Amino acid sequence: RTTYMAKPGEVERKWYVIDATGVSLGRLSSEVASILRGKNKPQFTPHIDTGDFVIIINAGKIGLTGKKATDKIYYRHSQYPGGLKSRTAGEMRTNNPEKLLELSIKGMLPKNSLGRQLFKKLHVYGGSEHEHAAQKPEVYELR
Amino acid sequence: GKKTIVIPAGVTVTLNGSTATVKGPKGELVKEFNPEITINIEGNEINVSRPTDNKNHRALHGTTRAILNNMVVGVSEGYEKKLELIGVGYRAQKQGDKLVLNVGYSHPVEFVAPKGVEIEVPANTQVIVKGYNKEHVGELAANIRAVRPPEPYKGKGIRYEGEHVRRKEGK
Amino acid sequence: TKGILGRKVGMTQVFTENGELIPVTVIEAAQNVVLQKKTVETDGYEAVQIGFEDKRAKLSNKPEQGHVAKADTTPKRFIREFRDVNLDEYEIGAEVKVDVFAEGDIIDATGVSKGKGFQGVIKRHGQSRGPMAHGSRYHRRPGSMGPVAPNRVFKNKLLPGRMGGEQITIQNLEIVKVDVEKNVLLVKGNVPGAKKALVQIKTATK
Amino acid sequence: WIARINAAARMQDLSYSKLMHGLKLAGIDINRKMLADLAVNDIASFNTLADSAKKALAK
Amino acid sequence: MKVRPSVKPMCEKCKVIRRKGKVMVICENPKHKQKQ
RNA sequence: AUAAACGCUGAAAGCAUCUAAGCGUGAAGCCCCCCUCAAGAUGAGAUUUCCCAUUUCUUCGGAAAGUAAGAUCCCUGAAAG
RNA sequence: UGGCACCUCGAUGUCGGCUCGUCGCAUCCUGGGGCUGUAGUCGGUCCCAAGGGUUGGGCUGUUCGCCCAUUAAAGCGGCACG
Ligand SMILES: [Mg+2]
Ligand SMILES: [Mg+2]
Ligand SMILES: [Mg+2]
Ligand SMILES: [Mg+2]
Ligand SMILES: [Mg+2]
Ligand SMILES: [Mg+2]
Ligand SMILES: [Mg+2]
Ligand SMILES: [Mg+2]
Ligand SMILES: [Mg+2]
Ligand SMILES: [Mg+2]
Ligand SMILES: [Mg+2]
Ligand SMILES: [Mg+2]
Ligand SMILES: [Zn+2]
Repeated sequence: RTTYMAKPGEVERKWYVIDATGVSLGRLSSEVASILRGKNKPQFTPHIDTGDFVIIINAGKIGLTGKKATDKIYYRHSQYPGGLKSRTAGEMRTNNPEKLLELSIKGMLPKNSLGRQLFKKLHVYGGSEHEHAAQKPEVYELR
Repeated sequence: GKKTIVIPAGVTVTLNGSTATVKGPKGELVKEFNPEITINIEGNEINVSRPTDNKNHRALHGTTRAILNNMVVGVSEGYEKKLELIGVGYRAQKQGDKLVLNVGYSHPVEFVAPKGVEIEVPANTQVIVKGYNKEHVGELAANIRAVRPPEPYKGKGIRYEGEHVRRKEGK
Repeated sequence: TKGILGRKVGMTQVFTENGELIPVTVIEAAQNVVLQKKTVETDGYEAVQIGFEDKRAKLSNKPEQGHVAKADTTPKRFIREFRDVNLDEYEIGAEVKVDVFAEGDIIDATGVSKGKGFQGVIKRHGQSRGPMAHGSRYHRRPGSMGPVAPNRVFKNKLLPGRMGGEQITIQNLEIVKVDVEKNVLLVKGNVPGAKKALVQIKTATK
Repeated sequence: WIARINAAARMQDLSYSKLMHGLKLAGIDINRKMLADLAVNDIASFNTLADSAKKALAK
Repeated sequence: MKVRPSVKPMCEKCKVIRRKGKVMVICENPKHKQKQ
């Protein structure tokens, strides 16, 4: 019958700047993972990309409650026999703050072909300055 | 904690958020703190406060007063740590500023004064450490004593003035 | 540090002052010219580009005629880079001579090994043979390829393939005699590669 | 339809659970298919329905 | 140091403390030092 | 930078305590240093240099057809296979 | 060492050795440390630690075992008793 379905390019996609100082790692990522998805628009369509672009600054000041700065471990395997490598969350925040936030959000997005598309929509900067001033983003206040 | 301290003559105190500093004849010191204590400023009887009074506040109450007491008294009198040498052939020179110890090793060991702490060696069998930081002065003396701690049989090695060295009787 | 490029000429031996006899390697290092300097601002890393042998203008093409024209030199055949080297020296277009080294220096030699074709396990990886008698039929074979449980064969199960041709460096290799009229430099020991092969000489890293 | 009514209702300081309670408590019997249609095409009328939902919740 | 699941004082001069979130006994006699 | 371990200052608890806030030493181990591969790292990076803006058709995406810098087919070969 | 009899009897090859290894730590050597009935040399016990290393022969089909001679040491187990 008659139910509205969006089309690629029909919905205007905006740019947002989110400041991430003091916010918990998983509380920030959960809200960002639904901005990219498009779950805040009545034009939502499950099979079409209709979200927004998100820029995250101050990625080095993210929050890690409790003993997560030492007891949280990130694992990687190279598929060679006995090639398991690990890094704590505390030093990852110190050295590579951009990788910590990308790994968290990437697990919060659908694990399909369109879920990879939304990942390329995210830019994370460990400092306080971003290179995307030509796109004229706005300041988005987290709820 | 909750006690009071007295600013001596020549000592100045300024505050900036959780950061404080003290200038005195011996030198100057700087430190950070936790904002939740809200240091109480007075004419001279400086203290702090406990806005919450729970488990993690009574512990933090005492430390703030005690260390500021250390910081203030540090620039007025200074801190001293004394050491002695026991054992035949255990005897130390002084080559200018570097401290040299002959403690029976096949090689000598060298020591250098840190930033703001001074080592003097009055007698060949005694060593004195002085500085305007209790934390720094105490640490330096520990490193010197750690070369050869007092062995329990004949008392050989560096020691403090009041170490009740446990003594055994081998064989 | 310092570095030059050269061609492997061969091997011979010399007699030292003490009377001992040692083998040496002969290096031809003519026509080295500094071509380009790479800075942090321009590139992000510090390096110097060196060109080794001139070649006929027919073999050189248009794009590399203009690359060497900045340093005012004829087109070269080998071009490489050296890192962790001081940049106060090395003016553009300056010749680089063998006398930047001296007697009894310590260098590192980098080159491309000699080529062997399709080689089996006991020559490529130095494995063992099976018995050649007592009724066996296992002579020069790889071996068991792993346990049953994984349902697959792991990685780094060493197997035949093309053997040589990789880049190999040899460290802490001493220099015996240096000659500036012949542009000849003598290194005690062996360096990888066949005759006429490029050999990159650099000061020891350790 | 539920995910589209939710997204439109949040723009008016509401949520789906607390909006659909207001409508029942006020007597409106419009189903999800029609409610989502207004939220996308004629958002002007969706707000009029949402205002009545807020009145039912308060009184 | 004795590492056993049953740390308890042996003499009258023994003391029980807690460091780094575990129970241990420190005493003047070095033979009495225990950790859980 | 750490494990076990040894300490400094220090309160809860006016004393004491290596701990709770904060600091210092401390392993053939961890990350580096060393050697090799590595931009299909679809996140496909950077630098130096070279060629330049032609002709037929278009109603529109654009289509084709001689070239420039450059490469290859073909032939003599080995330091490669 | 056993108990059960759940997949396989229109076939799941069964001991020992050879070639090739990889993993666990309840550590044989090497590294750091606490206690000692730790004077010194030589040791004993426990904590952290899996990076590397961990022999050649005589007898027996032998795994194992005994013996000769060495070594810093001649580890214990899993992978269809790989
Ligand atoms: Mg190359
Ligand atoms: Mg045969
Ligand atoms: Mg490129
Ligand atoms: Mg020939
Ligand atoms: Mg069958
Ligand atoms: Mg263990
Ligand atoms: Mg040991
Ligand atoms: Mg011991
Ligand atoms: Mg090991
Ligand atoms: Mg015989
Ligand atoms: Mg079995
Ligand atoms: Mg078997
Ligand atoms: Zn006791």
